[PDB]
Amino acid sequence: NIDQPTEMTATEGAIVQINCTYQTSGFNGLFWYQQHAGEAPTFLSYNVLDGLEEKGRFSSFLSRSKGYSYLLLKELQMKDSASYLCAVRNGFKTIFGAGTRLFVKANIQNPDPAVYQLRDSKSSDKSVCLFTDFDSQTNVSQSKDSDVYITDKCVLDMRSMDFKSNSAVAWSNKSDFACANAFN
Amino acid sequence: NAGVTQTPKFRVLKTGQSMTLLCAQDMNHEYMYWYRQDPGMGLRLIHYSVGEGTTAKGEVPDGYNVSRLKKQNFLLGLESAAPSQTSVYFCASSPRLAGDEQFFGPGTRLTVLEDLKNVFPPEVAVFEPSEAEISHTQKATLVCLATGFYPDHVELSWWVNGKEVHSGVCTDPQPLKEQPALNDSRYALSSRLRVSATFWQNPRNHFRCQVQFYGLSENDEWTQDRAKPVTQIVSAEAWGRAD
Repeated sequence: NIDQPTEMTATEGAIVQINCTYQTSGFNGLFWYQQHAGEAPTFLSYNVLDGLEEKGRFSSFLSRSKGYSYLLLKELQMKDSASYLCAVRNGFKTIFGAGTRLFVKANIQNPDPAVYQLRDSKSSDKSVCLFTDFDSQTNVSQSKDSDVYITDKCVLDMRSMDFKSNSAVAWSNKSDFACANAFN
Repeated sequence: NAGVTQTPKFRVLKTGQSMTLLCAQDMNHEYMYWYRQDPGMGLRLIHYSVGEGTTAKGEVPDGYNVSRLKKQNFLLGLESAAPSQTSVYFCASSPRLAGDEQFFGPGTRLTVLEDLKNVFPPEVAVFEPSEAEISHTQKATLVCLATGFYPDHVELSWWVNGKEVHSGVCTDPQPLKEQPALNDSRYALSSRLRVSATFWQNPRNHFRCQVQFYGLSENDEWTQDRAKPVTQIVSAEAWGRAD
């Protein structure tokens, strides 16, 4: 049996270590796969011997006696946000762990959090609230109210301006809905 | 060269219906695999094949049929589709000699429902950048909202001046349930497109949010008083404005 954490979070530029434990029995190698949502998993590494192996910014560790493996990611990038799958072979059948979804937080150079109201392009006086430019340690308060929907934080990259921004969107099928509340 | 290919990409099935999932590989790989994977949630082996004539059971075989007629093809069969079979199906290929890694296909997302009456296309709305954001940041964020769709079989894209854009876009990785306390809740998905204030301030610029909905086919029976929720694109647009 393969045991991996469900979720992990790290900030861009840091080092992350994703731990995996497996139950010996028939050990013929440990695999690490990268799976972006909702794409095809792709091979990262294979480890049959102990201990640590570099493959660019990623290092794979194996300890056969402990039934332990870790995937180490240095110089963390936004593109590393994916699930990382720990898998065990015994050389035709590979059994996969449930995966660890890694969220990479952007390093916001000059934060200026603000809530803005955006108006519908067509009509019906429909509108959305946008909480943006907050730094990555900021927690987006989920709605306790049945009529208001609040999305998770989203990292946007302009790249041409070398600018990254976090946002969260909120709306209600009810009017008049307050923009200055929900996210606070 | 090309890798593992899979057909179809999406499918809505009524309970009891039959379906075949097709997988191909042009890598001359001896081993082929069929996995299912729920949202997130991991990879579970259904069946596998070591070569042409042979087929073998995995972790979760009941009740899927399988065939490896040719070395290049691997087929998965659903005799009488059940709602428990709603999943993403991944095909995989591996050589026998000497090893090692598995090459995966793009996946087939299948949704099996008791009633096709829960099938709804999204409504798409574009929200114009806040004048306060513009004057403050010299940046302009557009928001697109895809609402009321079911099942979660959508692809959202932004099109500027007839060209698809990726820079400055961020789409929710997963959609919200509009009614959380319901197992067949319709979905909501948001996306942000952020440009410079000067780009948005140009009335020659056209901003379009596109949502492709994979729904019903011609073969499927519709007995409701509302437009049949077939596979379609729903779009909302905005033009740039000086103020």
